[PDB]
Amino acid sequence: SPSQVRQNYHQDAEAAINRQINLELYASYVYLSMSCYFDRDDVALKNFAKYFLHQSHEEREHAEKLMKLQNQRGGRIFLQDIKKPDRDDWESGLNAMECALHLEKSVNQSLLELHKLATDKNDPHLCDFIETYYLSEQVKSIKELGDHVTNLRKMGAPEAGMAEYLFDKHTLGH
Amino acid sequence: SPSQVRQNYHQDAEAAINRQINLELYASYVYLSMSCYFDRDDVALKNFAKYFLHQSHEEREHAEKLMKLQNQRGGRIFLQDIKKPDRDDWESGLNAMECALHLEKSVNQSLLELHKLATDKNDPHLCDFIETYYLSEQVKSIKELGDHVTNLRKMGAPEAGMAEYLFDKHTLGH
Amino acid sequence: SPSQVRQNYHQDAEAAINRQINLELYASYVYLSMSCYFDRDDVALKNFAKYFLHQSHEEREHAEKLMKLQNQRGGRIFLQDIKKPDRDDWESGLNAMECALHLEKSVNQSLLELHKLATDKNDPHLCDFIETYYLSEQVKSIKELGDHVTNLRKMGAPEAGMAEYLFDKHTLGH
Amino acid sequence: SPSQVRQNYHQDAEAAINRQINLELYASYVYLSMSCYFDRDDVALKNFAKYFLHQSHEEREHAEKLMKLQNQRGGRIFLQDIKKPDRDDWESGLNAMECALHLEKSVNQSLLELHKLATDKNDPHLCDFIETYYLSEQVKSIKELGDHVTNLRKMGAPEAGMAEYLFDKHTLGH
Amino acid sequence: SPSQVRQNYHQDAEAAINRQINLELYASYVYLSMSCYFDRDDVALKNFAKYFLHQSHEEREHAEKLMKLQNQRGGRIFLQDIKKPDRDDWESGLNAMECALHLEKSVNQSLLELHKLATDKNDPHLCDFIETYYLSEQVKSIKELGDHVTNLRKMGAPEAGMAEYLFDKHTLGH
Amino acid sequence: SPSQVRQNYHQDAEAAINRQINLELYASYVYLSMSCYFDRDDVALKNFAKYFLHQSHEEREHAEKLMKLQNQRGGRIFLQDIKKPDRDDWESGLNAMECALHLEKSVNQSLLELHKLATDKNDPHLCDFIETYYLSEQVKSIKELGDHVTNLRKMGAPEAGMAEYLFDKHTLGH
Ligand SMILES: [Fe+3]
Ligand SMILES: [Fe+3]
Repeated sequence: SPSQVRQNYHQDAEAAINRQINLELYASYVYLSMSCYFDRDDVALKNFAKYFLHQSHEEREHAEKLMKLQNQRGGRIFLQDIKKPDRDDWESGLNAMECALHLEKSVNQSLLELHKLATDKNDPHLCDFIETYYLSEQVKSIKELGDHVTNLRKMGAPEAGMAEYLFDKHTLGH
Repeated sequence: SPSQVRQNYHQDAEAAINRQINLELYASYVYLSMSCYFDRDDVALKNFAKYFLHQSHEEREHAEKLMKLQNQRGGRIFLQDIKKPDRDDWESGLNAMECALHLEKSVNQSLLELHKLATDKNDPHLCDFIETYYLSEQVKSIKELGDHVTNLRKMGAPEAGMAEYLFDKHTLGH
Repeated sequence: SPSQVRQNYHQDAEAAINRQINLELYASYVYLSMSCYFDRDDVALKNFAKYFLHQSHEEREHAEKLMKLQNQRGGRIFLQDIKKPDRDDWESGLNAMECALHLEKSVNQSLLELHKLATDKNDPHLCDFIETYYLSEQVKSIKELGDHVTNLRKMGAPEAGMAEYLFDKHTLGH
Repeated sequence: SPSQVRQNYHQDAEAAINRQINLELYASYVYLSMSCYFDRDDVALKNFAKYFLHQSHEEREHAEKLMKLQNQRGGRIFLQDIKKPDRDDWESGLNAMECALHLEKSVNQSLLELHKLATDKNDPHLCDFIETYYLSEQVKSIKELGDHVTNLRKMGAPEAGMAEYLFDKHTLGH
Repeated sequence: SPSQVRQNYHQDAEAAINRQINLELYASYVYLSMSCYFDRDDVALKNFAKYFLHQSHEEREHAEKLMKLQNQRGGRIFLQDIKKPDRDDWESGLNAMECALHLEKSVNQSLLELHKLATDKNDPHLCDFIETYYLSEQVKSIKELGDHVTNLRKMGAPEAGMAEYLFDKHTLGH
Repeated sequence: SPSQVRQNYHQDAEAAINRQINLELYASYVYLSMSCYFDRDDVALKNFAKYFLHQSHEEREHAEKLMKLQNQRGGRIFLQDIKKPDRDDWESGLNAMECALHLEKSVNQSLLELHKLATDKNDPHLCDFIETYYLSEQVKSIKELGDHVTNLRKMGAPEAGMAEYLFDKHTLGH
């Protein structure tokens, strides 16, 4: 008994969207963990905390958009446990940005695998949806984090103690 | 003697666009028939009539956009008879929404076949055009009609006489 | 079992309105064909295309108003195939205007026959409706097209190559 | 080595806040599941979906405020897996509201246990924080859901098919 | 040692972008040459000069966007000599428009080859980027130039001495 | 057969303007190369990239003004290959500013040679044109770059890793 709206939507695509939803929610939770770390008294980097909180909310919005897609196409959302982040302590501004870069590239890889699946199942609506709302956004986010990692490294973070402070004010404070 | 503008535009694609134009015009005419039915004195559901008239005008706009595409790419528009709708009497609000759902899925299937052809002929401009302006719009329309059918069925239409009346006011009147 | 609203509405009038609806929809489709022709790359007369697209939408509005009339008076709308226009290629600006003039006079003749029928069946509401919304509009459209044909002919269209270009800009561009 | 800011903040309170954070995030995820269910084509109750999405975002805000508290008082946030909701299918508007009521009372009970702990450890700042931002908000939410359950039951939900439809429009649409 | 941001970006794609950059810069330089020609005292067609100067600046913007893409994806921009246009004297308004049409179709062909390469290397971000910002823009530009060539030819350019003058004022002056 | 407008315009001056046009276009291309380098992920200095992109567009404007001059005076523009910049990698903020300083002084020297030629051929309009729009602009640009080089050197660039970062924000970000 398929959904009345369902058309040219393979079960593999439905399953892969459900996995992507979980990954985006996981990414949101990792960013929330990072945001919390920079709000600690012994870290105290507000704009780092604000940056990662913004990323957290963006990743949640990405998850909710996939949920909308799933229902649009007549698929059924099956939620799974959102696993806790790998770390509680993210060590430094630089380390968190490096971990964020690793995370975004892992999310991007999953989306490329999802696109590949959509192309293989001749699902052009899903292909377009991924292209329009996800792939371009990932490339921009990966580039931005790459830029942030570069600058922090050059400034001498984390050993140079004014590096992450001034980066917080100049880059992330504007 | 090809058009001066023509480039990477297969004759099969040109022919398939001409068929799509006819189908969109047909869809416009079906919706106009529905709109007329709900303006009858013995049916008298104004917001149903307004809904389907809006759909009629949207389907015409879709046809005219395909005509623009055809001329853009150097193809030549060949018009065919717009066949009369299958029915004059659409029975009920629910039945019309169900018939509209069937129609939109038939239009969507044709667009997916058109996309498939464009992919096979390595015509990425045409692929993108279909993706951007048609596929996303169909999925939204199919979902919307699916929602409308669900609600009307649940409310008890058409046997429950206040179902289509209140649906006209609450869903289609806002 | 006549409609509850039906009064002094002969079956011949009902049938003749249904024929007029089809003719107005046909006229809309002819004008759309013309509009498409002037959007071709090898014709490229934008204001000609805009003019005939406007006429197309006006003829559709005329058809929808007749549909409203039919339902107002308790008649039942029976739709027929909208036949394809006689031509795909309309040759020139002048030729299209001449064909448009022929079309409008054919539509006007049908309306005069419809009025005659309404007078014969002592249907003054229908008479007035045709007089108010159709006959005056046709006479104006016929005169306008007559004017356009005259000017284009005088300017030397279609052989004089700047005739239709400058007519597009001066008459139809304002 | 306690935090420099830490004062009159027991380790049991720190641990209990971390548990409350997880519960609020869980509650957010349950509400997101509900919101998704009412966006299904075969359920199609938009204002139910909007209601529960709002609740989801509120519960997340509650979690983030506890995280702020934890860092304010010098405690350390330890995140745990956000467990998947008990259900994917929430059956009906009424059932979801009943499940939401059960959830909010479970969250409220945890907060009362958290307050009890704060009182036992003579932590008046934490007591006040829970009183100010949580207890009053829970009582209001529990009352609101109680009201919603009552109305839906009285209207005849879920068997009366117009009950949840009209409740969606009148109560949740305003 | 690949770029930190680089992901699913083939070396062939990187090389092909660098070639496209050069071609867009070349196209900018051809249009600048045309613009200069119509600013000559013995040609003196200001709106032709303004038209081609606008095209020149658009082609430069296209080149700079490809440069942004290259850096976004972690590729490295390698610039080459921007070759001088084939001509200094562009003869006439019509001839320049015909040469512009030839140029745009050559640029479009290169972009289609670039898309083909991106599809072959399963690079959907690059595919989408080309589709979104380039292919649609080329088709529009090719159509526009096709229209301009048609009108000028019909008006009798370049032999009819008022053709290019009036085309400058009516088409390119508005 | 000289141009109808040509008066007191030596062929040597005409030739020297054509060379200056090429040099200004070359300078534009060098600055574009620099701008691209600072948009790299492993360099990531946005205001450096914006600075040099602004310089690129200014040098193009200078070239187009010389083209206008050439046509004003009845000379004929003969375009040559715009040679690729000497480097792809500009190493550092400081190095690029030093290379920019060298470039501007080379452009200025060419303009002084062009002025000398104009004085020798008793061409006061050309002398004034160079004086008004070029010489004053070069001196200002050379001074500005001199200032930038000084500050960066003093701050400890490129070895001091916060030098180019903070210079990007304070000097080039305002
Ligand atoms: Fe009501
Ligand atoms: Fe500073």
